[PDB]
Amino acid sequence: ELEALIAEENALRGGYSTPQTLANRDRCRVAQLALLDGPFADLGDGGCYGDLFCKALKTYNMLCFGIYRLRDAHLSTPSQCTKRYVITNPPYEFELVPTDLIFCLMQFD
Amino acid sequence: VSNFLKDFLHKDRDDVNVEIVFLHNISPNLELEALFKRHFTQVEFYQGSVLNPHDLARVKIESADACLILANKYCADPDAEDASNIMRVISIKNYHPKIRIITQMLQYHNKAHLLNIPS
Amino acid sequence: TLGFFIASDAKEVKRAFFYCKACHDDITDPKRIKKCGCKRSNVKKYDSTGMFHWCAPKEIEKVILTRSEAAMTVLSGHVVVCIFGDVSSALIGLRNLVMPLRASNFHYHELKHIVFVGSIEYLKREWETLHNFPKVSILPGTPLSRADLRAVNINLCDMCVILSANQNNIDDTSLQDKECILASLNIKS
Amino acid sequence: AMTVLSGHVVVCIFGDVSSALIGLRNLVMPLRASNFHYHELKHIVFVGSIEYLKREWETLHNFPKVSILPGTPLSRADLRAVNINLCDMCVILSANQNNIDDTSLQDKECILASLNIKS
Repeated sequence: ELEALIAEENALRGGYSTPQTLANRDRCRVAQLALLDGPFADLGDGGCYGDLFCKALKTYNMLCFGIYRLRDAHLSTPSQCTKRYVITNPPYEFELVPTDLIFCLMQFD
Repeated sequence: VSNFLKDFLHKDRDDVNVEIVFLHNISPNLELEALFKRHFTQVEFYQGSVLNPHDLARVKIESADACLILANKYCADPDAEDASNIMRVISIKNYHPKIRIITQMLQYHNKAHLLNIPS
Repeated sequence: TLGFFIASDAKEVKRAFFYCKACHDDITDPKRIKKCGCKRSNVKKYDSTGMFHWCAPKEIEKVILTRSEAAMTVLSGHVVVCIFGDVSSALIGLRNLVMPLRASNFHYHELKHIVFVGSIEYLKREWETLHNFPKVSILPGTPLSRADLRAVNINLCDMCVILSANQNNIDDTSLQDKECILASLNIKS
Repeated sequence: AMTVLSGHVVVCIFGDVSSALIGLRNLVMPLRASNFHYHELKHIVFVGSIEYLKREWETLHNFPKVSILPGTPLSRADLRAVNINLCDMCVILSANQNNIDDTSLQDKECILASLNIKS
């Protein structure tokens, strides 16, 4: 429908706001949450991915979606790199570390 | 190439045991065939880029005293061949980070991009 | 209905509709799962669809700003977008970058401010498709010019997007991408 | 969009400034042919680049009722504003016949427009 409305004049025009309008901005956005200030700071270290999945979904309805793990985390010696790689769909065996930036789909309050 | 070959492979050098390996994607014309035939014992040409690391594997770039990147005296835009030579320096240092590279630039304000590279 | 599943194999998702409380209430093994045992205040806020932040269509001299003017305003959290676009160079369609970054699923304070950095005489050729969005900025410089990046507060900034507008001119293949790699390294230094 | 002007005839032009001439004058003469009464005439509205039509308007500037719409025939809002639905036959003419890619691709703009009007 918005393809049609952009197709009418090659512009994104708009108008007023209705209770039909503000009910339409209830989609689910993409975001990236820390593991320090959050609710599961306890589950921050040594927590399995599955528990984080359920304790995040049953509480905030945030679909846990992937783990954006720092590269020099499995190494013993402390490095200074901040480049982090991406792990998609981690199973139960995947130990969590506190310095991650978990990909999740967040709802809208 | 001719001036460089004339003042490099000169009669009055001391102990030249060094075999120049050109690498360039455009096949040469007949004049360069006649020039490379004159220096048969010291010069080898090869066709291919210096961006495909397979092509760098063909010229044995991993072990070489140094790699020299030439540049055109003229062009439509100096930032074309300046940044292209910076790209070639990036590629050659990405393959083997312990090689001496003696390059050319066409401006001065484009030479600061060579201090950009950590290697 | 349909569901869109992330799996590791097609036989893992052939499983996904073989379920019954009775048939599959208490099985924790996936191989065990696979049984076919089932018997069976009127300010314009958003657009017409109400799915994007829509401001009033403004003039390009409003959202133009010099080097020192952006150096005055600290604007951390923002997102810069570099453009290597000449006037004769082909279109990109930067509008499709601004729409899902102004997607009305975000709050108004929650938004990320976009600062384009590049030729103003390119961005004027595409600004008629971007002139509806709430907060946006143009910096008429060059992404290779490091002083604009000092003035754009790149260090205190979100991910910076480098996009090569002149993909049209193609010398060799890799040399086409030379500007982007050269910029990224310069930002890193 | 203000003036309702039904019965009229629109003429689409895909003409760039550098594109070759068409000679739209030879369209207006037999459509202004004085065998018609003055109220009987069909009003012509060209739709296209104004910076093309200025290059041919010195041959059309003598005729009674005519109009220019500085838009694009692919832009559907101009056709909404041109009252195409309440209109006589609409002429699509490709000014840039000069550039020729392949053969059929030369006619791509005309076919694309006609279909867009139909939708």
